[PDB]
Amino acid sequence: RFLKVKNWETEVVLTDTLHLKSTLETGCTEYICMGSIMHPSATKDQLFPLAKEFIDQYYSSIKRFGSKAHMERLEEVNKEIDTTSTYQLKDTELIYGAKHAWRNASRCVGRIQWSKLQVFDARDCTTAHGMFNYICNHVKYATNKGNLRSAITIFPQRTDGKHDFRVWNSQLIRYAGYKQPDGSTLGDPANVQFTEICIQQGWKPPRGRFDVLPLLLQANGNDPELFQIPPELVLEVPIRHPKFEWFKDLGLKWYGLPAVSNMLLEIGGLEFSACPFSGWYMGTEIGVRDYCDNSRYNILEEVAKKMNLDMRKTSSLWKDQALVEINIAVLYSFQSDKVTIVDHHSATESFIKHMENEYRCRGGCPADWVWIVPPMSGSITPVFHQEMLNYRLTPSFEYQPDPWNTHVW
Amino acid sequence: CPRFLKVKNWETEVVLTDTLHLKSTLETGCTEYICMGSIMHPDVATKDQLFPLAKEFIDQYYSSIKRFGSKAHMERLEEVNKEIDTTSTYQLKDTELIYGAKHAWRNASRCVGRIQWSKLQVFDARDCTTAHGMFNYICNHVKYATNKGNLRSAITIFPQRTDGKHDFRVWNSQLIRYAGYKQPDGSTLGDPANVQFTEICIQQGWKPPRGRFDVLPLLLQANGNDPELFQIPPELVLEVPIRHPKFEWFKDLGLKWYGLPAVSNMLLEIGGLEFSACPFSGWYMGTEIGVRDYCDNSRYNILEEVAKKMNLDMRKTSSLWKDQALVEINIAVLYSFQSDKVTIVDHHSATESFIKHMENEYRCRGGCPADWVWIVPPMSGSITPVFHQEMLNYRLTPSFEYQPDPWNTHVWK
Ligand code: HEM
Ligand code: HEM
Ligand SMILES: Cc1cc(N)nc(CCc2cc(CC[C@@H]3CCCN3C)cc(F)c2F)c1
Ligand SMILES: Cc1cc(N)nc(CCc2cc(CC[C@@H]3CCCN3C)cc(F)c2F)c1
Ligand SMILES: C[C@H](O)[C@H](O)[C@H]1CNc2nc(N)[nH]c(=O)c2N1
Ligand SMILES: C[C@H](O)[C@H](O)[C@H]1CNc2nc(N)[nH]c(=O)c2N1
Ligand SMILES: [Zn+2]
Repeated sequence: RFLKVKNWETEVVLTDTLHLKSTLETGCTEYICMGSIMHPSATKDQLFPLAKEFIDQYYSSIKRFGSKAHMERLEEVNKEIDTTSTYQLKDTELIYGAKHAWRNASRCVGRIQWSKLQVFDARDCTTAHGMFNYICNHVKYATNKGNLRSAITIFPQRTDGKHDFRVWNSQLIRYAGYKQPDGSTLGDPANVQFTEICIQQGWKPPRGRFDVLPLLLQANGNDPELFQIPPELVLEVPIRHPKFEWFKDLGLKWYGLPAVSNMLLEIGGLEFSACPFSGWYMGTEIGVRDYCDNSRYNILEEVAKKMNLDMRKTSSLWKDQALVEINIAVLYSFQSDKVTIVDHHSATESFIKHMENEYRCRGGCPADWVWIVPPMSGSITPVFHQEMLNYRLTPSFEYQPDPWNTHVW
Repeated sequence: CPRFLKVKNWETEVVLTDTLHLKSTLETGCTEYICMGSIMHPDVATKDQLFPLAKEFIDQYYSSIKRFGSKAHMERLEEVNKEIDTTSTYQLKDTELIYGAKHAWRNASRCVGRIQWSKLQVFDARDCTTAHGMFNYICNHVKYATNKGNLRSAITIFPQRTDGKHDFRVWNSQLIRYAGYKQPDGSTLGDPANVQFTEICIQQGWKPPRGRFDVLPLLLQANGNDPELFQIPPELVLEVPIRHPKFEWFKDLGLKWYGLPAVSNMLLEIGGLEFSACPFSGWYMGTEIGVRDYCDNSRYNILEEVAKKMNLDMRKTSSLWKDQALVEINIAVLYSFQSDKVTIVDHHSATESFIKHMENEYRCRGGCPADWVWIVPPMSGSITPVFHQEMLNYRLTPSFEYQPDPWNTHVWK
């Protein structure tokens, strides 16, 4: 049936028909909603219908459904799965599928950009050195001297599960984290464990507060290998405040390129377990989560110190004051260094415009409210007031298990 | 459905195990293929529908008092069954009414204040017959709950629905709200959210002061009759002028708010009985006023004026002038309430209390249904502990439910 979503601020009512096309589960039932669970719970016979559905929507997207080219592709794909237990996507299908996995990512507020995506085909890669070369070209292309460009690099698909290509880093660029003897943590505490895998594999840690981690790349199921991204390819921004001149003395920096490297791209039943993709940051990703999560850099006390705020009672909102100033600094710093960044007001507004577009031309837009609403100032952004329907469309980005939990050395 | 469901807290790594969801009774709106968790809203019971609903409730009540299967339990079941047989309804005992109201709060997945659920004063108003009598009961509620600023949570329960043509309803959505007036030029005076109800009040005879913070009259419907207007005695309406501890100019904005949040449009369901008039009240979390009431665009919408008095760059959104003003508005609200010794809770203490409450409920009860979309405060979400807490949402009974607006269904006499 048709379903209606309403924006309680504007009273706009959009009508969703696109959800009728889903078949993957969401995790919910009629009796329990799992909307805030972060991760709720092939063969030749599983593969062809998935392939058929994907080929069908591709040829339907270029408005040649049931065409001769369409019909031959179906048989081409049928014979190929038959004789080989898998198949290979055409270039056009690879690009279509990657853009549409982004389009369908319900947790991404940046999707108004979905059709501007540079797709790098790396399916001829065979070694970790080749992966490193492909990844360096990606980073260079996407960074573009601060004029960031969305990109994805796609390595060979899964075959038997024993020859997987994996980027073991969860993101291409991250800072190391170190367990200090006295119990505290230097660097990024989220990466203490991965840093120790790199140390244990031979990485010489500078043991600073913002050490860019090496790449750890696994090709064709082999043991992973370490590589250092050339530093001139790693663009970084010293964080300073437009009014508080003491802010630069905090010694804070961050990298310009957000690039998720641990997800699985599924297209037509094929699984690409190494598909690093990147865009540009929304300021709150750095200013709220990375810097102010209690389990991340956790800088709120320090900033509130220099601001000389009353920190004895929570109801002074000293944390909320320091939070806003930290996020002002991040936006100001990136903009002053001409590095692409978007504030959560502009991003959410664009996302509302995007939803409007997708409802008109596509009949819906899957969206996960829990993730779309920014982690600060929620209700002064328009998405807070926007009812959203969440559902799973394919091609898609999915989570997969960490490689250090399954790999036999 | 699986017997054990696990939720995780991603900041602390604490994993909790839920079995209470097996007792889920109503529908969420979600399916296996679509989640409706951000949808705001996703003729009486017959004898056959009523029997199992009542037994379910009575069994639960007698379990809670460690008398399950007792002689009193079997006798109460038999008496209730006979009453439904001969009268097609039944009456709750005072103990059962109190238990059911506290558990509807305890079950309210959208409420972050539930650590308090067992301290709820219940006023049995099932003997009320007229709107005047409703007015008396509501005044006593307001006075009791306000307590000169040392607020006490309370509920007043009017007679249950019979055939649906004799409903008791409070037409007000909340007991205390400010009027809103649409102007000929399209601007709005007062609270724009309340323009429709205000128009109804004026139509029913209310003389409007046409100010910015005019307390609305009560519009009260007894036994399905036409509703009648009453003015709450102003000495019973505690209000707080908003000032800022640092910014001397903040009081010059002329802002104030009422002290008592009292929801009066919900339906209380106990044992299949429907209490269509059950006003309940607690105390405010500051963000309800400082973020939503004051800074929602379609509400009082003061961010602009505060930012100007703060002399902020309002040309670029990336200056975060909105965020900066929003914080100071919420600082003023908490400061003004604490200075006047009116109970209020900030969003940091409320969410910490809720996490502790949720853990205890998981321990002692096997779960705690919670609606993350509502539990996370509307500002500074991720620096509160609920942001990082996975929650399962499901509908237990007794429950508070939404119901149609009474002007949309009432048959005028
Ligand atoms: C171009 C600018 C982009 C912006 C501003 C943006 C913004 C965001 C933000 C703020 C999140 C939440 C991330 C978190 O809290 O961990 C997110 C999630 C996500 N984004 Fe985008 N993004 C962009 C580009 C892209 C691209 C190019 C892709 C894929 C080709 C993508 C796919 C995703 C996915 C799959 C998620 C969910 C990841 C997860 O569930 O962990 N995004 N995005
Ligand atoms: C005693 C202190 C209390 C606090 C701090 C508190 C806090 C809150 C807050 C912040 C909300 C969200 C309101 C909104 O965003 O519109 C809420 C909702 C709710 N509360 Fe509580 N509350 C309290 C007492 C109560 C009581 C006494 C009851 C019932 C006996 C109750 C039942 C509910 C219900 C049913 C909702 C959902 C309302 C809806 O869906 O519109 N609360 N509470
Ligand atoms: C393409 C794109 C654009 C954009 N603007 N942002 C992103 C996300 C970037 C990102 C994510 C994470 C993981 C956060 C984990 C995952 C689940 C819980 N959370 C703690 C770590 C990072 F270092 C990072 F940069 C991607
Ligand atoms: C017992 C209790 C304690 C507490 N702390 N808060 C509350 C809520 C109080 C409350 C609710 C509403 C409804 C807001 C509507 C409903 C959905 C959309 N929203 C615009 C308006 C109010 F004026 C009000 F005071 C109740
Ligand atoms: C428990 C909850 O699902 C978890 O904290 C989510 C909440 N919303 C989020 N939203 C975004 N964008 N990113 C996140 O990591 C999270 N974390
Ligand atoms: C669309 C969305 O569901 C709606 O704006 C909700 C979001 N969460 C909320 N949370 C609370 N506490 N109160 C609300 O009114 C809302 N509104
Ligand atoms: Zn759901």
